Amino acid sequence: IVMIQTPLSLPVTPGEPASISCRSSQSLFDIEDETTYLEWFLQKPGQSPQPLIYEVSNRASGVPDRFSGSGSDTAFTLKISRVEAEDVGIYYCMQGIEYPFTFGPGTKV
Amino acid sequence: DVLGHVRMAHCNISKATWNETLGKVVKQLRKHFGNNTIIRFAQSSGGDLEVTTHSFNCGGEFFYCNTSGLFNSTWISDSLILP
Amino acid sequence: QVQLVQSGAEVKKPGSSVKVSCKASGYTFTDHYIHWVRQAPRQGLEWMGWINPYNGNTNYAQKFQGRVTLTRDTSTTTVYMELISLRSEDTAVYYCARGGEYCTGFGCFAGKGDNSLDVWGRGVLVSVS
Amino acid sequence: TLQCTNYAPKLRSMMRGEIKNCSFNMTTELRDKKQKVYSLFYRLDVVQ
Amino acid sequence: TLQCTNYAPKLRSMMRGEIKNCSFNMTTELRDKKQKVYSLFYRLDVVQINNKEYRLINCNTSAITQACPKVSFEPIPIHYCAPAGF
Ligand SMILES: *[C@@H]1O[C@H](CO)[C@@H](O[C@@H]2O[C@H](CO)[C@@H](O)[C@H](O)[C@H]2NC(C)=O)[C@H](O)[C@H]1NC(C)=O
Ligand SMILES: *[C@@H]1O[C@H](CO)[C@@H](O[C@@H]2O[C@H](CO)[C@@H](O)[C@H](O)[C@H]2NC(C)=O)[C@H](O)[C@H]1NC(C)=O
Ligand SMILES: *[C@@H]1O[C@H](CO)[C@@H](O)[C@H](O)[C@H]1NC(C)=O
Ligand SMILES: *[C@@H]1O[C@H](CO)[C@@H](O)[C@H](O)[C@H]1NC(C)=O
Ligand SMILES: *[C@@H]1O[C@H](CO)[C@@H](O)[C@H](O)[C@H]1NC(C)=O
Ligand SMILES: *[C@@H]1O[C@H](CO)[C@@H](O)[C@H](O)[C@H]1NC(C)=O
Ligand SMILES: *[C@@H]1O[C@H](CO)[C@@H](O)[C@H](O)[C@H]1NC(C)=O
Ligand SMILES: *[C@@H]1O[C@H](CO)[C@@H](O)[C@H](O)[C@H]1NC(C)=O
Ligand SMILES: *[C@@H]1O[C@H](CO)[C@@H](O)[C@H](O)[C@H]1NC(C)=O
Repeated sequence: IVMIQTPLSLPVTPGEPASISCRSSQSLFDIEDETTYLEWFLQKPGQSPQPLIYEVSNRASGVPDRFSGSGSDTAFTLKISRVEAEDVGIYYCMQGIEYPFTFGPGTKV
Repeated sequence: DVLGHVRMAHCNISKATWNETLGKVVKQLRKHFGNNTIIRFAQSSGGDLEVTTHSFNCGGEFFYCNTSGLFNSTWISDSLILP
Repeated sequence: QVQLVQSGAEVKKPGSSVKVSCKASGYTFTDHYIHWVRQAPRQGLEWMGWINPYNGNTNYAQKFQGRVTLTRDTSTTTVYMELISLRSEDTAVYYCARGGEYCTGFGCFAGKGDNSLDVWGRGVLVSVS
Repeated sequence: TLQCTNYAPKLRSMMRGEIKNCSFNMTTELRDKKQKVYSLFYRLDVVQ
Repeated sequence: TLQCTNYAPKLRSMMRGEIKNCSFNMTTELRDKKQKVYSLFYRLDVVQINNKEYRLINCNTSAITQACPKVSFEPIPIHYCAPAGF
């Protein structure tokens, strides 16, 4: 099983930009598919986790444009242009390239 | 280009009709191979796609359908979809 | 819209068996894998397994093989998970999720496999005590 | 020589890579010019 | 692609532009070399692409087969004879 770390679990204030890291023990890049299978989620308190980003940088529909991200070769970053009240919760990064899927400890906002 | 969503080519074969068809084929094969023998159907073992799949042309397009869902059964004494 | 509907809560004694439902709506039931994910209290998410709603083929994480059984009802478009030999460490919210990739527009009769979880249900809390 | 990428439609579909979007320099009516063409090919019709 | 100018003979003749002097890079015996050729074409045999750039009228529709210069086009009498039984 591939272990997922989620560095930088830090408190933030409203209006501040933020960066959440994700690191994998194994590369997530599928040579035949030509894409990296890392899905970012936000779990709001009292709610189930919702998707944020489906493939490292490909933003999910309905997600504010403030959320973005990049990376490769196991090292990925989720960025938030400005943190608002609706960004509070726990962030996770999936390991979709192989079964079983792992999410990592996650970070809190 | 592709308009709308990408969808896989496929063939629909009624499951009950095929099951009856194979039962008839097995009965006729048993006439030659023995009333108490076991007749097993299996997918093609290998070679070019032309011979491992069901090749055909309809609509002007050339289709190669797996058929592994039609020949996978052992015969002892609602619909099926082929990719 | 696309929904997965779960409701209620259950309390079991150690060794009991519990069935957790997941009703699908708003999409073709048979064209996406349904995944189960466990979330223990104050802990992270753990993937449990996936059922193909068209064929009924399943795959389980190694720690759950022999303990978790998944089934389906294509007329009711509902997936059910059965957990046996419940232990105190199994207290968790059990979530079902719809895969982001569709298998084929006509059902999961072919494909390599899923790579993401698009729609999550509210989850069912299962406690052992 | 074709330079191909996956078709990559807007929606995720477990069929990624079955259709490739291939760029190539095709000939045209006049022999002194070439036309850049983007064509879709099935995976089974091309090799790397 | 042809690069054409008017033939422009020494004397003025109200037929300017009917014959064009077209420069082009034609092939030769060896595939690694090209030959610059200046040829005269009639106005009716070329169209403008947009020295001006021209193409032959047929490069849009068909390939040119050159008639053999040794074969005359002069009509000769042809007699049609019945087969036996007719
Ligand atoms: C094949 O790939 C090319 C290049 O990636 C695609 O052309 C691009 O299409 C996007 C559409 O949003 C444009 O924004 C880019 O400017 C285009 N770039 C070029 C160089 O053309 C092309 O559309 C793809 N073909 C198909 C069928 O998807
Ligand atoms: C093969 O069968 C599938 C169903 O098993 C057909 O898919 C249905 O097509 C109709 C259109 O006539 C849609 O309204 C349904 O929603 C489709 N069902 C699913 C589950 O996608 C498919 O069209 C059939 N194909 C052929 C060639 O008969
Ligand atoms: C094929 O399509 C026709 C269309 O009316 C339908 O009646 C028939 O049942 C279909 N056959 C199969 C095997 O799906
Ligand atoms: C039909 O399918 C059943 C599946 O159990 C099989 O036992 C039977 O032999 C098949 N054929 C007929 C004619 O029923
Ligand atoms: C097999 O069964 C058929 C049933 O009519 C019978 O006629 C035939 O003789 C049998 N063959 C053997 C070898 O038993
Ligand atoms: C048909 O599907 C089976 C599913 O296991 C696969 O093993 C087989 O290779 C497929 N056939 C072809 C020709 O790809
Ligand atoms: C087409 O030709 C140009 C040079 O004129 C080259 O740079 C380009 O990469 C070629 N395209 C492909 C797809 O090979
Ligand atoms: C012939 O080819 C050369 C390049 O080798 C080019 O500069 C010139 O313009 C061409 N001539 C014509 C008439 O196109
Ligand atoms: C080029 O060909 C098209 C038909 O293929 C014809 O309609 C058009 O007129 C042609 N161009 C010229 C300049 O005649």
